[PDB]
Amino acid sequence: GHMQTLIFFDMEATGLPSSRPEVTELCLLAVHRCALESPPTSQPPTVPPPPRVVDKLSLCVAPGKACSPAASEITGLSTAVLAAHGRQCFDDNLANLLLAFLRRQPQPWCLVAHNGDRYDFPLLQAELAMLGLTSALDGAFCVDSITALKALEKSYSLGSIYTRLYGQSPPDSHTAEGDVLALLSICQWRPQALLRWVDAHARPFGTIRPMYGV
Amino acid sequence: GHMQTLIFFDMEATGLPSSRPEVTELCLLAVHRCALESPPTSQPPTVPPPPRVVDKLSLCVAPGKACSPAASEITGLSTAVLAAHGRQCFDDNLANLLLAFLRRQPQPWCLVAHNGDRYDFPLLQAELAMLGLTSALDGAFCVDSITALKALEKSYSLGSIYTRLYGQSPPDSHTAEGDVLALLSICQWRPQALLRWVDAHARPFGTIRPMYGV
Ligand SMILES: O=C(O)c1ccc(CN(Cc2cccc(Cl)c2Cl)C(=O)c2cc(F)cc(F)c2)cn1
Ligand SMILES: O=C(O)c1ccc(CN(Cc2cccc(Cl)c2Cl)C(=O)c2cc(F)cc(F)c2)cn1
Ligand SMILES: [Mg+2]
Ligand SMILES: [Mg+2]
Repeated sequence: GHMQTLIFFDMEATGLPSSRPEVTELCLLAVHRCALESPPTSQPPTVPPPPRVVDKLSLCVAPGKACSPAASEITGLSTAVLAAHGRQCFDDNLANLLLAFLRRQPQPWCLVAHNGDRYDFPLLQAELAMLGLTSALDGAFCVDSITALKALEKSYSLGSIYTRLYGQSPPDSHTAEGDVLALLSICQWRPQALLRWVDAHARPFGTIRPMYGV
Repeated sequence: GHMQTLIFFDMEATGLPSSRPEVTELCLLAVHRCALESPPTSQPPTVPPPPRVVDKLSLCVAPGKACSPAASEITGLSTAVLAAHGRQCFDDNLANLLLAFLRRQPQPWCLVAHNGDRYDFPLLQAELAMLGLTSALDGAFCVDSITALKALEKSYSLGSIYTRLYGQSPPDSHTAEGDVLALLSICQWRPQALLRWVDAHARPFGTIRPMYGV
């Protein structure tokens, strides 16, 4: 069936996959398909505005180890600073919060993340597995927006794509939320085509293996 | 004791208090006291940037009745449009989501809302009461930012204050999240003074009577 909600998704972590990383930040931006299929008329901006009606969750997370120097430089986060801000680890309460947020969205749900198959999807699955919650998102679907945007269309970095589409760099905000918002803008460029591709290629989230095990 | 998290808070509703309104949108922006007491140095913008580390939740809610014409004009929401986007009502799952979000923040917690004593605080209490969750936020504190900003310092509308402080209008975004972000900016103008006032005047949320009953 047709996806009813696209949940644009990006996470920050302590390092790249080969480091056995942990989540430091996540952003979920849930957009109803109607915002892409049937956007309201206006009486012509370079970049489409976000829909008026969206659900957004952006959370920082205390990892169980230090971020690498390279990770801190690109994400703007460090374990020490997260601790100063009283952040809690990836725990049961966080999993419940994520599920409660997702349950506010009409199903089927599709997570959309840029290079999601390499980064966000396996890391989320690994974090859930460490809590013993291996099937918590079996009901979700997912797509990788790099796969989608390649098929619809070079560098396929988010910034490269955005610049090619809108003739300007995206906002200067090196955060999970900034990345989600820029991805949404890209997905609104040709929204009906994007949505058709997602509906045709959405994959069950349960097919995503965890990045790592115990 | 000193408040550890300030949660900037704004809601939209179907109408003004005298209409027996229901929530249509909410935004909670949780900021650790350290972001106000001990902001990092930089090597001088007109408006302070938001802290790198924040938690944000912005949700739309299906009310059980129509929004008034006046409400729709100022909020940009209507019950019909919320329904088209598949929004769910203010229910147990929403209350649990709010509590799970708040539980990620170090206590004591203080909600900060502009004219909160008139709008946001009694309406939140009314919504919780309708679910039979009358004590769910007894552990929280709250302050009304109009009271705070008057004491620290004319029109005390958010826009009027922002313009007086920063010499320019706030961003054009008539949303709960836009209002929270502008309130945060105002609170960052003299952050140590603001935080001292909040610590001295925070009130238990349980002292807030619901806007209305059954
Ligand atoms: O195009 C994208 O959206 C994108 C690009 C890269 C990353 C990887 N990064 C950032 C990062 C880049 C460079 C060097 C370091 Cl050291 C890092 Cl740490 C993570 O934060 C990241 C890592 C993961 F393994 C799982 C994950 F979800 C997130 C995430 N997304
Ligand atoms: O300064 C502020 O932040 C502010 C100012 C006004 C309102 C009231 N409004 C907006 C509104 C303004 C004008 C006319 C209509 Cl008809 C409306 Cl409907 C609500 O949305 C509102 C109503 C409530 F009763 C409880 C609440 F939480 C929210 C909220 N906040
Ligand atoms: Mg990413
Ligand atoms: Mg308000």
